[PDB]
Amino acid sequence: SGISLDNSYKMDYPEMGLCIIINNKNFHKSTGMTSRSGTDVDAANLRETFRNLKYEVRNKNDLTREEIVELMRDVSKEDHSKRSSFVCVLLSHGEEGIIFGTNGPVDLKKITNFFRGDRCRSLTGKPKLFIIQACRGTELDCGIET
Amino acid sequence: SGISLDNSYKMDYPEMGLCIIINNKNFHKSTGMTSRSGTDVDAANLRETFRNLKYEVRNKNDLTREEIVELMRDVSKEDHSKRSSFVCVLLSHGEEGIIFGTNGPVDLKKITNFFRGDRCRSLTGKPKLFIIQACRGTELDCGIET
Amino acid sequence: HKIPVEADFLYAYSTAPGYYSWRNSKDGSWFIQSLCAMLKQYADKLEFMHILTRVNRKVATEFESFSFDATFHAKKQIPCIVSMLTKELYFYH
Amino acid sequence: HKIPVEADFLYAYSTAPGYYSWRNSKDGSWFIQSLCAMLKQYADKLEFMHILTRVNRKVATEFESFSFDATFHAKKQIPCIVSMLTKELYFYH
Ligand SMILES: *CC(=O)[C@H](Cc1ccccc1)NS(=O)(=O)c1ccc(C)cc1
Ligand SMILES: *CC(=O)[C@H](Cc1ccccc1)NS(=O)(=O)c1ccc(C)cc1
Repeated sequence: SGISLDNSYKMDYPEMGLCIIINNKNFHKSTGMTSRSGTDVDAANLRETFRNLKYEVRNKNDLTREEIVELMRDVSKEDHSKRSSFVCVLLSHGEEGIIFGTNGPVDLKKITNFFRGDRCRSLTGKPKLFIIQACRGTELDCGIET
Repeated sequence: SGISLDNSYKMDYPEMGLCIIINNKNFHKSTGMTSRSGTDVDAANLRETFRNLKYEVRNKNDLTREEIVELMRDVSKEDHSKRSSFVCVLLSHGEEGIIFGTNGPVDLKKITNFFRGDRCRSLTGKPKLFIIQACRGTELDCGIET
Repeated sequence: HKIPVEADFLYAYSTAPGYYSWRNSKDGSWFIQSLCAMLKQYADKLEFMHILTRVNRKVATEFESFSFDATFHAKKQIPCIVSMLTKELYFYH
Repeated sequence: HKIPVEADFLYAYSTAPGYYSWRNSKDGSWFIQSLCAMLKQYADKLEFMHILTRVNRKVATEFESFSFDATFHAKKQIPCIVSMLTKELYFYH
């Protein structure tokens, strides 16, 4: 055939892939964490948005740190051979490098490691997107008038 | 005039801007740091590459942590009104969030803070590019055969 | 013959490293509101990094906090695109 | 009426967070070699994020360490693009 340039990911697999949305609104009292009002708005917006992009959306609500890890592990063990990509959206409280389960923290590295090129072979060479809506610290940006 | 879309930075100012290259090869014995052989190759490659992009290149070699901070401060105090952007390239040893002067560390945040939109008004709204060639930790990527 | 195990990951953070991330109890978080809006408008037109750049601009320019607490009043936010991707990404083909 | 003080910054890291950054005593660092090569070839043709994506692919596919020390042998590297930019960036006009 003619000149072939591989500058863009192959996104014409039978399926676009999974879109896992973890929406944590209520946190255990002992964590001292307050609720995240309005987060359901985000969850619904994301579900519709990715549905229109043809992603197989799976919404999960109020997952403990143990459930988040179990979920990610199980998802990374699925056969993604016929999927073009993978998307995971995390909506919760957080700190730099950490996302919170309803009962405690989960290191983002622990979550993403399940999808490393050597640990999830059916996603090797395919885009793995992690969308994170959570604080990464306490700093506030005062901005500057333009 | 016709429809105006501001989707790209205005890069037609009289000058493209400065390109500051800090090349640290030799480190003080007390730091326990070894030399970085071949780093001059990078420094020269960058100088020529950015020269062709019309940047005013300034190469600096073996700067102490005090000199790096002084340099960044002074540069951020210049009048960049007629410049489209700013580029700073750091070549040295490093750790996550840290770049090394010949005699000690410099937090990357301390360097970039001088250029915040509220601290360097002549660069507000203009792209500020920091190119960092330095370790961000000790981890090694084993890779995966494709 | 090999690729990095960390390659082909894209992390779309709602805020810059070390920073707070803003949300509106009624309209949702600033970042997700903007991300969904830009995907809806540009997913069949622009490469993903360019869509996310539009998200950065939307969050940076159209949002500002309002609080009775001076500490949290009139604050701004800039999202943070972290790409380890090796190719351009288009949701369409 | 305001923009974030952290807006309009682009950090082109040679490696992923927490990782080692490779250099060749003769050809220079993997990242800078690749960055300069891609800028020379694409600066008058592609938007900056797309140039950096090519850099990511070049470093990820064309380089692998060789060491007598098994600990540092056959290792790979992926650069890390961190963008807080609010617009597309072209070096030409
Ligand atoms: C922005 C954010 O999520 C937190 C709010 C929070 C999160 C978890 C539990 C309680 C409250 N705000 S923060 O200013 O980033 C922060 C507050 C408290 C700690 C211990 C760390 C960070
Ligand atoms: C990759 C890198 O720059 C360092 C080498 C180094 C840097 C400064 C001083 C001595 C040696 N390697 S590292 O594995 O990332 C590392 C080595 C030693 C410390 C204390 C931190 C990180």
